Amino acid sequence: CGLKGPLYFPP
Amino acid sequence: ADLASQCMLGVPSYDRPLVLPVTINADHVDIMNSRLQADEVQLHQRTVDALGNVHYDDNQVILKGPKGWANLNTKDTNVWEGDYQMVGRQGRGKADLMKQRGENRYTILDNGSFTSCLPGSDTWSVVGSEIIHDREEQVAEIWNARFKVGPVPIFYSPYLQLPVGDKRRSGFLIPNAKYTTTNYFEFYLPYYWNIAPNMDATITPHYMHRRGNIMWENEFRYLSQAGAGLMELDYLPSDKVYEDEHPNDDSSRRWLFYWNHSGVMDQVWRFNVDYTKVSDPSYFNDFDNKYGSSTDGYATQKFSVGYAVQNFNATVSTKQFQVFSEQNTSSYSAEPQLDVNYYQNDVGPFDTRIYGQAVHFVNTRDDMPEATRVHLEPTINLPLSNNWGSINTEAKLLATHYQQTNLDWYNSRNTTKLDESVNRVMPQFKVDGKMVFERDMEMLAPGYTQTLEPRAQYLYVPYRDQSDIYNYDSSLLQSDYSGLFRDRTYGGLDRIASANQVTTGVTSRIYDDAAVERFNISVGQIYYFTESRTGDDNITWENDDKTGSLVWAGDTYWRISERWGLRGGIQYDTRLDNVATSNSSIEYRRDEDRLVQLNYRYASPEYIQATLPKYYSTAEQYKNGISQVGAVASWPIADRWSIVGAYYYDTNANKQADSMLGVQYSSCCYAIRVGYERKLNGWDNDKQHAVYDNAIGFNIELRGLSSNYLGTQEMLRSNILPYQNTL
Amino acid sequence: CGWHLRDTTQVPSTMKVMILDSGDPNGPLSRAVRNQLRLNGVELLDKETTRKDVPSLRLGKVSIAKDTASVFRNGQTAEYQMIMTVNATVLIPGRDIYPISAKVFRSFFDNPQMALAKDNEQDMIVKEMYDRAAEQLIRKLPSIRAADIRSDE
Repeated sequence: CGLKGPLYFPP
Repeated sequence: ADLASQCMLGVPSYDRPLVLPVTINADHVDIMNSRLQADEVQLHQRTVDALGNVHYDDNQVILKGPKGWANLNTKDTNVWEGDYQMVGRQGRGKADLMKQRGENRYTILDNGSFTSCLPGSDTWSVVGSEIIHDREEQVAEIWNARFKVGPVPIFYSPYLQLPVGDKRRSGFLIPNAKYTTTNYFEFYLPYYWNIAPNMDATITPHYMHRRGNIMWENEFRYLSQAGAGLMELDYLPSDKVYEDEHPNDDSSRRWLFYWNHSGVMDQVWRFNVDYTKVSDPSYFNDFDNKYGSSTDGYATQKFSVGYAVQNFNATVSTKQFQVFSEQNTSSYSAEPQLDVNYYQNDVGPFDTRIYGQAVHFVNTRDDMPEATRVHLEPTINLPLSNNWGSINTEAKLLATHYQQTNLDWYNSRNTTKLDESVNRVMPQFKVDGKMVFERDMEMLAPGYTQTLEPRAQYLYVPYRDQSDIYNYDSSLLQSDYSGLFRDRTYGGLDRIASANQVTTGVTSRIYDDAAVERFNISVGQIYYFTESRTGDDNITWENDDKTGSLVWAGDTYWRISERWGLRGGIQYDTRLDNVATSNSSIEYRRDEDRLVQLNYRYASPEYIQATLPKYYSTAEQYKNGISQVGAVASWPIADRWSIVGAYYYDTNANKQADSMLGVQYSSCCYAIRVGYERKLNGWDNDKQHAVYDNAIGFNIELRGLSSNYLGTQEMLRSNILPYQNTL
Repeated sequence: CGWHLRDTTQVPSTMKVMILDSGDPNGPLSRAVRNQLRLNGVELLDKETTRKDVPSLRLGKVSIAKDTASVFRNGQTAEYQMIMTVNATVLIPGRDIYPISAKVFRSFFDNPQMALAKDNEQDMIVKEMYDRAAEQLIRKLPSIRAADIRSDE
């Protein structure tokens, strides 16, 4: 199973 | 009381201060963040055995069972035959041997089981030959996993992972299903790919029973220096339904490509994409989709790049459209368009601006005209102002040049003929004056104030015969109340109508003793001194009226409280002998969860005849205009049910336009949603009546594993006439 | 009657000088807010000025949605409704922040065989919506001076 979320800049 | 509070009543808090010193207490047992309690302890030097009613608690878990063991130097631990309960997080379960390893990071469970359900409320559980909870990767790993609902296993695999926090992870998402009249049973199985912090994908096979094949839905999302965007590629290798309605064709593939991007970079470079393309006209009527809709007559294909700074901007763009209807196959595109603006304030008392455009117009048909157009528009204005009023004066030049090509076919069909080279130059003059009166209200309440705001505007634009320019980009604009003060009758540059008119209007506003605006009402009219002409004035109206007070519009807004709002507007046109369009809405909204909205939309049969394609006045599906009543509501029943619903009704047809009904039950341990929609989805030409599609959709979710927590606001936007908040 | 000419300015006298802060200073909302503030006689200062005595208007999220608002008897769009929402905040120096918002509604008829013309009409409408959002934020400024005085009393 997996889990999605908001994108963010590395780091 | 609220659901987050009901779920927290089943979740341990931490009773001690967050934190080394060590304490042992006994008859001659309680030991100390981490605490151990037992009837008996034996200590050796470093290790302990613990026995009888062994209880252990900590900053993240309670453990309980018959027997304990630990190494005090490494904080490694074994509890046999026990059960466990997470602290500040919802999970609990059993194991034949529960182990702490890697200085509290790894919690291992031999013959383990796990659930987010509160004690005794045992709805679902995982079972495995081994489970590992890892606190740094936010994951439970399970070997020989069985997933149980009640006592019965629904599923098995040799290995499984659950994510047990809010950190992203690749793998399958929970599936969903629906039943539709269009495809029968349908099933979706998303796989999520976590590529990087700033980009991800989802691959979703979408089975449709009627078609006997899987559509592959591929989503990609990204965040970048240039902006953020989303791409979607949906592909179906063949279609047994399509291959019967289009039986002679080479292949029955169906596909959709979508890309959207927006961004501003280094504060000056602007990037936008708004691109949709589909295999055939029928795509959005067959396939329910996140981006297109059965409501849509074309797909839009746009790109733009712009440079913008405080006093200057330049934008290059393309605008292409894929039109679904068979009724006309022609479609104009801008390929490219360049826009430029330059600003300079305080040029003496005057403010100055220049607008420039270059555009090339291309058509899908080989026989349609093509053009290049160049436009230049210097403007000078003199603003004057007071506490109680203002007056603005503008002058412009509307200089335009066309080169027109491919005219032979069009000039064979028409007596008015297009010209290969056209110059149009027009001076525009405008004067626009406002006042503001105030009055103390003795009548409504103490400290209230009423404002009265009269406007008047004069506009002069001279006549130029434009019938030798083809209309590539000029739609007739809708004259709403703010629209009474436009300098343009049309939306582009191919028609500029002569103007010799005074607009007059008045607004009144009511302000409370906190100086908040409670209410406003606006009324205005346009009085025309000469007929507004383009030389291509082939529009059709009920009356031969040309001059006088032809257009009226009004608008009101009442903010009755912080929960109640009333909006409405009306347009009346004397050339239609009738109200052209109207809309109104009343809303009550207490929460995201709790709202009711009633709305009404009117557009007359005469307005359709005057402003839309000429066959709309003949086709029964368009001919009668709009007279639509809508009701939208969301309410919670108990703290655990959300009921959402919308009904929309055509008052001329006495037929439903749209109806949606959504029920979500929300436990601490899981949620379920059922959603129904019935929509107008086309027309039957052989029988002369509307076609309806029904969909029933089933979504299911686990809870307590993540921060994700009554489904109301998502359901309210699932239908063809989606909710907008009007407070 | 009881009616008289408005005695005060549209902008509070304590907001005659102010700092306009935005994440998109060159964008279309920023231009409409610059334009209304200057038209009301406000003199704006740069974000990094030494003038820490003057208030700031801080422009935030803009959203534009376009939704089908009406359908013809075959379920095709008759009307689109466009809704613009603008969130902003005003900081009075050494005192609290006051959040404000504007909401603008516009609608237009679609036309599948003048689709490019209708896209130009949508660009036309969105430009006008930023002027209405800019007017609405400036009409909310007197309420902030009232909330300020009420927090003092």
